[PDB]
Amino acid sequence: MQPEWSGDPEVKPVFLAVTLTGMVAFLLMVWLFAFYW
Amino acid sequence: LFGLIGAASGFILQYIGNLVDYPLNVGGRPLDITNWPAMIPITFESGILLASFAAAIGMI
Amino acid sequence: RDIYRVGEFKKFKEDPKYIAKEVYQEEYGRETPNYQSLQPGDDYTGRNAWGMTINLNACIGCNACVVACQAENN
Amino acid sequence: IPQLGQVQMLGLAAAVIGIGVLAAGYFLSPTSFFESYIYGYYVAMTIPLGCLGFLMVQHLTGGAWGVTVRRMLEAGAATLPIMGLLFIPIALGYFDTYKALGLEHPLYEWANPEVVTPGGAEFDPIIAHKVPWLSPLWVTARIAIFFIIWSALALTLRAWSRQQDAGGDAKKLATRMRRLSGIGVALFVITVTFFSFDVAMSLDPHWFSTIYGAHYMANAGLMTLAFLALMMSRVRDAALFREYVSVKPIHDIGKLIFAFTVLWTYMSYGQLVIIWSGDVAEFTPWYVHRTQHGWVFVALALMLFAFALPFFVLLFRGTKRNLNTLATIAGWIVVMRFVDMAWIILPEFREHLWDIAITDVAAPIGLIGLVIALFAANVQQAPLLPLRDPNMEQLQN
Amino acid sequence: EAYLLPGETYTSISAKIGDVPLTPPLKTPKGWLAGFSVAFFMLMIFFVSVTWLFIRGVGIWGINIPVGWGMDIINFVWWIGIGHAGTLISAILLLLNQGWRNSINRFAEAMTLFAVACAGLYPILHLGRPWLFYWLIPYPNTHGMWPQFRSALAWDVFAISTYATVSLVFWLVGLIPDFATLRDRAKNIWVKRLYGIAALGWRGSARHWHRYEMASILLAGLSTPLVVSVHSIISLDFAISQVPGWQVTVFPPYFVAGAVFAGFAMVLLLMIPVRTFYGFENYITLHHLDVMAKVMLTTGMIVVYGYFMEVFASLYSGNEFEEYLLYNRLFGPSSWAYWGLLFCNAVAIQPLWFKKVRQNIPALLIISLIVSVGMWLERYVIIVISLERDFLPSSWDIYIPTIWDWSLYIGTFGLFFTLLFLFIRVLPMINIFEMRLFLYQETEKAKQR
Ligand SMILES: CCCCCCCCCCCCCCC(=O)OC(COC(=O)CCCCCCCCCCCC(C)C)COC(=O)CCCCCCCCCCCC(C)C
Ligand SMILES: CCCCCCCCCCCCCCC(=O)OC[C@H](COP(=O)(O)OCCN)OC(=O)CCCCCCCCCCCCCC
Ligand SMILES: CCCCCCCCCCCCCCCC(=O)OC[C@H](COP(=O)(O)OCCN)OC(=O)CCCCCCCCCCCCC
Ligand code: SF4
Repeated sequence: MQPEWSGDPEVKPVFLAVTLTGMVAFLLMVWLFAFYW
Repeated sequence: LFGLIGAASGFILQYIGNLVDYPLNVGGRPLDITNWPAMIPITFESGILLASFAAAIGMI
Repeated sequence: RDIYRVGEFKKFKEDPKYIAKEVYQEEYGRETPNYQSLQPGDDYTGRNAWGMTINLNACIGCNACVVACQAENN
Repeated sequence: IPQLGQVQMLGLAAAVIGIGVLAAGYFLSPTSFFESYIYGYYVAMTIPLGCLGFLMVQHLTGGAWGVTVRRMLEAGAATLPIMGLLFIPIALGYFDTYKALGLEHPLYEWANPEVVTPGGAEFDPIIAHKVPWLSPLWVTARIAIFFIIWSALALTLRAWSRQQDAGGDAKKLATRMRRLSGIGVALFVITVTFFSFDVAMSLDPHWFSTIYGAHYMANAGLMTLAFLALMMSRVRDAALFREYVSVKPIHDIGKLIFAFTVLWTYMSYGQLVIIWSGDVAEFTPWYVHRTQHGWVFVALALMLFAFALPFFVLLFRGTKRNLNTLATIAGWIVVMRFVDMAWIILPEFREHLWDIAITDVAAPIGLIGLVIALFAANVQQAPLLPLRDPNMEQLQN
Repeated sequence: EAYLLPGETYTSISAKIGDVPLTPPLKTPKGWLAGFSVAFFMLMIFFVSVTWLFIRGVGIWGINIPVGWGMDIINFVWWIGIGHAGTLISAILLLLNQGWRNSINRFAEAMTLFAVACAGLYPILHLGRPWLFYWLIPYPNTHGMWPQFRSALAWDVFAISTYATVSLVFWLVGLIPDFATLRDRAKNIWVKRLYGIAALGWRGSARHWHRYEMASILLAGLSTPLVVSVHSIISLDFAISQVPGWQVTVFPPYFVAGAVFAGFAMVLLLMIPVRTFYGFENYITLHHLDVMAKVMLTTGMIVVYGYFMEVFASLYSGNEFEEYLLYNRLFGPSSWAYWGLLFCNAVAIQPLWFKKVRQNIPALLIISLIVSVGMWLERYVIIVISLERDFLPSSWDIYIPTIWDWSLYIGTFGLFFTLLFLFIRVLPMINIFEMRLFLYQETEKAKQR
C-alpha cells in the first residue's frame, strides 16, 4: 500500500525541511548544554 | 526501527551516565558490563515508549 | 538475636574466638559462617581506610559521646 | 495416522536407547543414575502437566486454537497416571532402600538421618527445622495426593469429551467441563507449585524461592506449546485437520509460544534482579553455584539462544503463520528448555560443567521418548477435532 | 447470554451514545450536577491539603524514623494498581479477540488515565523537597551529575512517564473516529471545528482503516508488556530492599495480579451505575458483568496463592526475622490489617464462584467495595507492618497516620471523580465505532449460523 502522499513534488522538500530543522535544533542544544559554559 | 533505537539509546544512556562520565561507587555494585542487571528496565521502557510514538505518528 | 555477645574470661583465655566459634554452631551447624556475596565492592588495599572499633566491656553508657556529636555536627 | 505411528516408533526407539545407556551408567555408578533420573523425570513431567493445564485453561476460555488441539491435550494429560509410577524409583532413593541398590547416602539431604537428628554427625539445624514437612513419608504422601488429583481431573475431562461425541453436547457436558476446569485450575496451580518445591527446591534445603514453581509452570507451558506445534506439523494431513482447520489456529499458537517465551524470561529476570539487588547471604549461593565452573556460559547461552533468538524470529506475522517455520522454531525451543532445566537441576550435583555425565543426557531423552510413545498411543484412541462441539463454529469463523 | 442485546442499528448506536455529549449546557441532568459538586468539594479539600503540605512539610504526616514510607506510598500503589484493569481491557482483550471489550474499553481506559494522573502526584508530594523532582530525570546541567539508574525509583520515573504517554496516545487514537461522528452531529458551527481539529479530517475510508487497525494491534501489543512491567517495577522497589517482608521473589507477578483484581472491582463499582443511569443496558449486558466478575475471581485467587507462598516461605525458613514477621502480622500491634485483609480478599471472593452471586447486581457491588478496602489493607500490611519492626529491636516504633494524609486521600478521590465527570460530560463514554462494528460482526455470525 502506497503512502497517501506518494507521487508528490512536495515530499522530498518537506522531508528535507524537517531534517534541517532537526539538525539546527540539535546543534544549538548541543552548544548550549556542552560548549557555551 | 524506533523500538530498537529506543532500547539502544536507553542502554547507552545508562552506560555513559553511570559507568563512564561520572564513575560513582554505590553499594559496591560493579562498574562494568557485569552491571547488566538493574540496566534492563530503563532500556525496556525507552524501547516501548519510542515504539509507541513511532506507531501512532506513523499511522497519522 | 545476635546483637550483643557476652562471654566468660576463663574460656576467653583458652580461646579468644570461642564466643564467635559458638552461636554459629547453633545457627548454621558450623563454627564459621560461609557468607557469599554477588557484589564485588572496591579493593582499598593501598589507600587510607577509615574504621572504628567500639569496646562493649569499656562502655558504661555515660552518653557523653551523644552530646559531643550534637555540638560538633550541629 | 501413519505419520503418528512413525512418531510413536521414533519415540519408542529414543526411549529404549536412553534407558539402555542409563542402565549401563547405573552399573558403573548407582548414585550417578539416580541423580540423572531426578533431572530426567523433572524435564519429562512438563509435557503431561502442561497438557492438563492448557486443556483446562482452553475449556475456561473458548478459542479456535483450543478446539484444534483439545484432543491432543487430552491424550498428553491422560499419560499422568503412568508418570506417577515413574516417580517410584526416586521414592526408593530417599527411603530406607538406601544402603541397598548401592546408594552410599540417601538421595535427599533431609532423608539422611544424621543431618536431621540432634547429636548427628552433621546435624545441620536449618534442614532439621523442616524435618516433619521434609520427611520421606510426608513427601511421598503429598506427591501421591497430587497424582490422584491430576489423574482424576485428566481422566474425568477425557471421559466427558468422549461422551460429548455420543450425545447431549449443546450446553450439557461443555458447561460441566468448564466448571470442573475452573475449580481444577486453582487445584492444578497449588499442586504443581508444591510438586516443584518438593522435587527440585528441596535438593538444597538452605535456599527457598517464592517465585519458584510459577517459573516451572511457565517452563512447562512453553515446552508443551512447542511440543503441540511439532505434533501439528506431523498431523497436518489427517482429513479432520483438512476440512476443519485454517491458518488462524496456527497463528494463535505461534502468538501463545511468543507470549510464553517472554513470560518465562520475565519470571527468570525477576528472580535474578530481586536476589542480585538484595545481596542477602541466604539467597546468594544458588546464583553463585550457577555462575561458577563454566555454569556462567550456560546462563549466557540461555539469555541469547533461549530468549533473544526466538523473540526476534517470532516478531514477524510470517514464521508463526507458516507451519514449517513454526515447527523449526518449536524444535529449537524444546532443545533450549532441556538446556534451561539442566542449568536449573544439574549444578546441585555436578558442581562443574565438564563433570556432566552421559547419564544426564540419557535420562531426559529416554523418559521423554516414553512420554511421546504413550502420547501417540493415546491420541489414536479417539478422532481429533470432536465434530460435536458448540465451539466448532470458531473453526469456521 | 449474549454481549449485545438484539434490535440495534448503526444509526441507533450513533444516536444513543451521541446524545449523551452534545446536549445543551442548560439541559445537563441534575444528577451530573450533584456528582460534580461533590467531586469539586473534595477537590477543594485536595487543594487545601496540598497547600498546607507545601507550606509546612512532609512532617504533618505520621511517618517517622523506622517507618519512612507511610500512607503516601500505600495510596500511590493503590491508585497505580487501579489502572491495570482498564489497560487490560483496552489491550489484552484486543489481542485475545474477546468481544466484550467493545462496550467498556473507553470508560476503563479513561479510568486508567485519571488513576495514573492521581498516582503521579504522590512521587512529587512525598518527596520532602517536592520542587526538586526533576533531579531523578536525566537533564543537561552544569554540575555534571546523573541519576543512579540502579535504584528502583529511577525505574519508577521511566515506567510511570512511559505508561502515561502511551495510554494517552492510544486513548486519543481510539477517539479520532468518534470525534468524526461528533463533529458531523454537533449542529453548532463553534462546537464543530473543535471536534473537527481533534478528528484531523478522519474521513473514515479504506486505506485509512487498514493502517488504523494495524497500528491499534501494534499499540495493544506494546502496551501489554508495558503495563506488566510498570506494576512489576512498582513491586521491585520493595523487592530490591533487604527488609524481610519487602524482599519476596513472587512480588512482581503477585503485584500485577493484585492490580487487575483491584481495578476490576473499581470498574464494576463505577460501570454498573453508568449502565443503569443511561440506556446502556443493551450495550453492557449481564454477561459483561458476569465475565468481569470471573476475571476478578481468577486474579483474586492468584493474590491468595501469593499469600500462601508468603506464609510457606515464613514457615519454611529458619530465620528469626521471617518468623517474627509472621508473628507480628498475626499477633502484633497492627494485626487488624492482616485479619481484615484475610477476611476481605479471601472470604468475600468465595461467593463469586457461584453463578447466582455473579448475576446479582447488588451482590457484585458489595463484594467490589469489600475488595477495594481489602487491597488497601494488603498494601498497608506489606509496607507499614514490615517497616515497623526490623533487625534491631531497639529501632522499633508504631506508625499512626494523622489527618492530613487522609485529607490527601479523599482529595485524590475528588480529583479522580471530577476528571471522570468532565470526561462523561464532554466525550462519549462508549466507543461509537467498534460497537457498530460489533453489530456487523454479530449479524455476519448469524448469517453463517
Ligand atoms: C524481559 C523483557 C521482556 C520483553 C518483552 C518483549 C515482547 C513484547 C513485544 C511487543 C509486541 C510486539 C508485537 C509485534 C506485532 O505487531 O506483530 C504482529 C505481526 O506484525 C509484523 O509482522 C511485525 C510487526 C512489527 C513489530 C515490531 C515491534 C518493535 C520491537 C519491540 C521493541 C521492544 C522494546 C522493549 C525495545 C503480530 O504479532 C502480535 O501482535 C502478537 C502480540 C503478542 C503480545 C506479547 C506480550 C508480551 C508478554 C511478555 C512481556 C513480559 C514483561 C516482563 C514485559
Ligand atoms: C494479564 C497478563 C499476561 C498475559 C499472558 C498471556 C499472553 C496473552 C497474549 C497472547 C495472545 C495470543 C494470540 C491470540 C489467541 O490465540 O488467543 C485468542 C483466543 C481465541 O480467540 P478466537 O479467535 O477463537 O475468538 C473467540 C471470540 N470471537 O482467545 C482466548 O480464548 C484466549 C486464550 C487463552 C489465554 C492464555 C493465557 C493464560 C495466562 C496464564 C498466566 C500464568 C501466570 C503464572 C504465574
Ligand atoms: C503451564 C500450563 C498453563 C497454566 C496456566 C495457569 C494460569 C491460567 C490463568 C487463566 C485465568 C483465566 C480466568 C478466567 C477468565 C474467564 O472467565 O474467561 C472468560 C473469557 C471470555 O470467554 P466467554 O465469552 O465468557 O465464553 C467462552 C466460551 N464460549 O475468556 C478469557 O479468558 C478472557 C477473559 C479475560 C482473561 C482474564 C485472566 C487474566 C489473568 C491475568 C493475571 C495473570 C497473572 C500473572
Ligand atoms: S562516651 Fe559513654 S556512652 Fe559513649 S561510648 Fe564512651 S562510655 Fe559509652
